Amino acid sequence: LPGKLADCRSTDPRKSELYVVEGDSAGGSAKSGRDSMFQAILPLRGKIINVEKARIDRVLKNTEVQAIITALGTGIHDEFDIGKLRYHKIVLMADADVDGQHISTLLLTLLFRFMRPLIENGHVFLAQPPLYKYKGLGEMDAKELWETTMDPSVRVLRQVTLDDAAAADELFSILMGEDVDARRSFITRNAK
Amino acid sequence: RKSELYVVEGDSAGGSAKSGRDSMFQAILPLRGKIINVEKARIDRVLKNTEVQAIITALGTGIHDEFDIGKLRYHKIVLMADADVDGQHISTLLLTLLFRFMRPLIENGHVFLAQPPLYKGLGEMDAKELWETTMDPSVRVLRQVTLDDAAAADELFSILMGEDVDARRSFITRN
Amino acid sequence: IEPVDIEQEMQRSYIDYAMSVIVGRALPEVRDGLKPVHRRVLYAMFDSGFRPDRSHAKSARSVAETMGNYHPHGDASIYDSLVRMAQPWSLRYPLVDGQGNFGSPGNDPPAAMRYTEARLTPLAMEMLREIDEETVDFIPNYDGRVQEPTVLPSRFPNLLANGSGGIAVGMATNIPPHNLRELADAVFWALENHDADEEETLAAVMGRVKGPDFPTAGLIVGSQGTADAYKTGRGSIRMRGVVEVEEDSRGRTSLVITELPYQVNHDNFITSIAEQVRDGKLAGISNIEDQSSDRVGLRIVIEIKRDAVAKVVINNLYKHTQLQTSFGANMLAIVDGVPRTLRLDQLIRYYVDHQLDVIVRRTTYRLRKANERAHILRGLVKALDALDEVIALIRASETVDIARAGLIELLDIDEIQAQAILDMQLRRLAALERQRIIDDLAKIEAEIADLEDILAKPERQRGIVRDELAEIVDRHGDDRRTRIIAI
Amino acid sequence: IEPVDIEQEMQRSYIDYAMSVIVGRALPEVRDGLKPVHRRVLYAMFDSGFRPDRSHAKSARSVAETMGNYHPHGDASIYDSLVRMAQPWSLRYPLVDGQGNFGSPGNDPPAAMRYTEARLTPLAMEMLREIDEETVDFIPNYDGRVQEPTVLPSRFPNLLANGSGGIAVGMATNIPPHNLRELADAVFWALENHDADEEETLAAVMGRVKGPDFPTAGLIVGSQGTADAYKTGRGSIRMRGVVEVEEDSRGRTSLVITELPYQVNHDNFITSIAEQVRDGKLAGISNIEDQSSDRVGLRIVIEIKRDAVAKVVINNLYKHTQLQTSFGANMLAIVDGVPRTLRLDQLIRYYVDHQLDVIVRRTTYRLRKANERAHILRGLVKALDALDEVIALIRASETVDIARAGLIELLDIDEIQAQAILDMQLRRLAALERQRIIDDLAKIEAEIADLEDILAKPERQRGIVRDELAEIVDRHGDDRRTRIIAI
DNA sequence: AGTATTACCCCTTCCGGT
DNA sequence: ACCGGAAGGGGTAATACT
Ligand SMILES: O=c1ccc2ncc(=O)n3c2n1CC3CN1CCC(NCc2cc3c(cn2)OCCC3)CC1
Ligand SMILES: [Mg+2]
Ligand SMILES: [Mg+2]
Repeated sequence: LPGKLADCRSTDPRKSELYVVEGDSAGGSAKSGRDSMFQAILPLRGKIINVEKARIDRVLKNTEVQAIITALGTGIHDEFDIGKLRYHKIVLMADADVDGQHISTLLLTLLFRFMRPLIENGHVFLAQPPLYKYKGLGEMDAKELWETTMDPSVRVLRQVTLDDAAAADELFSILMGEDVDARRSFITRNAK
Repeated sequence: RKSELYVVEGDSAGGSAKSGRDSMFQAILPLRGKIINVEKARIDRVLKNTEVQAIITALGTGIHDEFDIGKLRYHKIVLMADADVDGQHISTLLLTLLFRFMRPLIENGHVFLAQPPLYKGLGEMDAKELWETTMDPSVRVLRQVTLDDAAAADELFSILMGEDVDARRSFITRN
Repeated sequence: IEPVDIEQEMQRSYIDYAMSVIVGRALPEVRDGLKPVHRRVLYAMFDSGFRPDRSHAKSARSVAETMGNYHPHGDASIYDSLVRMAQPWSLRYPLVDGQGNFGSPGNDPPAAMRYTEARLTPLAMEMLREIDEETVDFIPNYDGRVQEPTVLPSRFPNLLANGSGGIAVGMATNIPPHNLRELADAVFWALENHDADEEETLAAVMGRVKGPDFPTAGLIVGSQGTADAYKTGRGSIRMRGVVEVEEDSRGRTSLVITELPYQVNHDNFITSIAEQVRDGKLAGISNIEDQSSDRVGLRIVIEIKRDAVAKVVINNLYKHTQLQTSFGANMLAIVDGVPRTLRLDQLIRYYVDHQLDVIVRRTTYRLRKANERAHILRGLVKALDALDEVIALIRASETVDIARAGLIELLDIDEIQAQAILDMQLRRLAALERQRIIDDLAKIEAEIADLEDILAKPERQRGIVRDELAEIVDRHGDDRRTRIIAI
Repeated sequence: IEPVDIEQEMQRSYIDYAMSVIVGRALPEVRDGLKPVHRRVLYAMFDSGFRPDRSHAKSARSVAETMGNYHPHGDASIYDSLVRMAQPWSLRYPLVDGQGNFGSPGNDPPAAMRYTEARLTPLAMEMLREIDEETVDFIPNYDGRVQEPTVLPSRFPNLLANGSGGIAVGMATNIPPHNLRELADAVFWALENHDADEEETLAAVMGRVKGPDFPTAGLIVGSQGTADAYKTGRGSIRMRGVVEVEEDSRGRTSLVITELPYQVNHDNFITSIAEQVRDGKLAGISNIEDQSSDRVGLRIVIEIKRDAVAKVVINNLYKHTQLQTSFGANMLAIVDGVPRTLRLDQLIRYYVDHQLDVIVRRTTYRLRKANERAHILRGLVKALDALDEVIALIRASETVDIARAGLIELLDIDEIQAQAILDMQLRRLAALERQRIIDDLAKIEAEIADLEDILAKPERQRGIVRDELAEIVDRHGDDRRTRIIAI
């Protein structure tokens, strides 16, 4: 298991939850205000590698990608087995600025490229923190983090759904592919 | 026979002295902070630090029994340190490392100490200010270390930087 | 090109470094109880405008201010000190109010300088009370640009209330935290009995002060160690946690740990117990779990399988797994620039003397300021007595200089007073202000007499100190967190 | 839970990030020629008081101020920009005066930040000239506490005199530095010929400005790449180093490289030459060494053994080891929040319009201030007309409000005028001050007339801009470090 | 080996253009 | 393969004492 993982206590996959959060200060703040029975925190580091651009042999040596794959438990590509999944709820919790919105899209594209059935089965969720009472998740303490985000009784989560596969396949390659002219044209068209 | 070695701490002062030196007859070696106390740690432990190995590789001579002075690469080893209290500690640690390992290198006159002008160190001085004060062979002033009594120096070294704490405290209080 | 020796250079450098570390790096101060880094950080936060009546400010600004103006050292150590001063589990009375992730009792590290914010606490503002009234000395900094104080007023005994800990060259210092409410009684006894000898003062102070009161509650076993520490200045105090026995529906017994001794890690405890359980240690444990929630506190569950009825397992935990530890109190402090080992009465008397000196200096400064203001106001009212002539002479003057000369030669008034004479505002010419001047002069000439009377009698100074300390203790008070039991 | 879908979230997140990067992260503003980080650093240093008149201050203080108040980002990206703005080999005209180890053209890092000090330069003062006179708009920062400018006055054309370079999401920008005098001539022509169309203005500004002037001296071959860059916005500019052939006493021929093209690493050049010599296929080369002393400058020595007469070795060095390189000029800027590629005439006209708007706003602010100031002097002289009656009324009153009402009823004045009369000092009641008030009123009226006349005719604003720009250019200005040769 | 002030330093990713 | 704004994080030493 990854050395930065803080595993939960319950051994039943149907009730556990895994939280993927950028940085270490946010992870340390969340570790104090979490329910140790059904919540595990996995702190990443920096920005994720772009799987859509790099080759397979390069993304298989990144420490963060290997740690995520080990923590999730399932295989990758054709070796994916849904029965080996450890957490039935993988929740992405990042900051509210543009850098967080980019780390989130990198993680989502990684999960779509490698573990598409996870998105297909709706095991992936997104967590939104409060705006103002806050420019980062590291400025919050345990009590405020619990009272708004991690409390199962009072919280709001978003479920990512996949209806059309071809549209997602083309859009991911357009937005995060090697080509630049198509990306620039898309950005200019969608700006207005 | 004409080259000189300048030992400094940190890459800031190291680069500052590198960019303001005479590249013909001057070499600069930077370190990474305080030195491991050789007198306290075992020989195996000190012989593993990545900085002591760098020092011995730079000097080129042997250590202890297998010491040959004919393999020396620089005929002038100058210890450069900041003027604060820390600069008076790191240097002294080095003054142990040369005494314990390369003992017959000191009494011959191959070790010198520089005197920076009175800044909080050499990391603040730029390239130009490090020439006309400490590195110009016609303007610089150094101090040469000499050995007169061997037993007295050894006992002073053991008292000051040994493992006994009460003796060191008594010596510090007395003097 | 000078033939210096190696023994002389070695001795000089080592002695200089050792004296610098001993006097200005690690050992605390008897009068204030703060190391130079703590005092510099507190003064930088006070002067820069970070106060409890203002919103939180980023710690980066205060750290940079301290690093630039006052403390010429690294940033990591300054930030570590700032974070430590704001941790409730490390300081009995915190001196910094922090917002953010400031750390955990376990192995979790605090966040970076960019995220956490910090300001002063209401108890910390009592340390800097009346610092601009020449109560303490000032000295120039390293580059000679600005001035910094040599010691804070320290209106409350911070040294004993918060403890101390430090490592120097050839010396060490360890002082345990105490309770402010019981230190107040000792200080009052010292103030009221200034003609007491050493033995009587020591006996009375030790009677009034029971023992240390660690911020993490816990337990203290025995009473000989505290007596040895207070009588001499070096002694061991035995600290112990609390263990609670509970059962379940199926009848399986359990052990609950909710408190741990001072300066004992939480993760290290759990790890050591787990490893010794995996190896052949203790007597019997089924499994160990941690349930220390944020809203619950500390709760460590240990399962004893079937036997021992949770009687000898507790003793094994006490004698094996750091559930009972020792505090090696050794009270070392710097007096007039020299380290010394002191008893309780020594610290109490030194603090009382410092408070008395601060009060005397403040009274003298206030008296001088009031006297100068009274002189100015008396000259002003003497001018006001002849307002028609003054205004007539002022109007018929070529320039200000001749008007000032005529004012000096007419009213028998020297300089300074004449400058304030010419600095009248017409708004202050109505009869209301012409009587307000009389009222102000009447008030000030009585304030001067009151201040002189205060300065003339030491009993007034002692009463002032007693009243202020009593008010401070009444506003900020705490109970005995640590319970002391017999052997 | 909410079914947020996958396409909408992806599009929203990536579009938001890309737009933020394009607008406020990489591309510079045409009017000011500064990225947001540079503008925030300059404003923080200007407001904190780090001015050329005052001594150097620690860079840690400036970084902390910029990060806490204006820039909500990491400290590395702030200090890196701060140290890059003070590097002579990177900026044609530095905007920061830095003391300490600020880096080297090779692989030496810039000192950590606790050893280096920084302050503003005279050029940055001209950049921040008259910023408090409502010349530019202000917006609140991220936390809404204080206000920060959205654009600096930029009294001199920083964008073209310093160049730019940046990478964004979907585009990139690169603009080479120019010469100040040549830009000044083009701006003067544009000011004097405001009615010219695009083609004539472009031809004139291409005639006045010859080509880029990199801070590292060097060389440039051809005249078509600069023409393409100026006419279409994209072009390729070829740069070349300076090599000299020398001979020793024995007769061996040596090549001395004394200048290198823009943004070429000194150590990587020697490393590449040595590796290519070791691998062969380059030429007959004896050895390569660096004799670049601090007091000598760049000096790279290459030895050729016996052949080539030092002619084909030069061509091989041109063709294989980066001694001759290319610059992909692509002028991209932000106009009104939109990224566009512009020619030289556009970049001149936009700056001219910005200067005219700044001058108009400053003149309007000064006129408003003078108009509001004249009222107090008019009230003061009106009171001076009946000074004796005013003084008698003031004396015969019980409260200041009664005096205010009496003054308003008597002198027929506003509340502000009566207040100014009341807070008039007695020292201003002499004859000299009585005449000084009249002189000040006359001068203020004359200044109001002059300021109104300035706004009356637009033909004076162009003259004012020309005079200020001419003074700025005559104060600071260099010559063509990079010379243009033929093919 | 762990408490607390001190000294110093490097190594992954994103985003184009040649 | 860098050029420049951005995200994030670990590891060697001194010095005492239990
Ligand atoms: O050299 C190294 C090698 C490895 C390493 N691993 C983790 C790590 O965090 N760091 C590692 N390093 C270095 C470094 C951190 N470095 C020093 C502290 C600095 N603190 C941030 C800061 C400092 C200041 C601020 C604001 N923020 O304002 C006032 C002045 C000082 C950030 C960069
Ligand atoms: Mg952030
Ligand atoms: Mg230093």
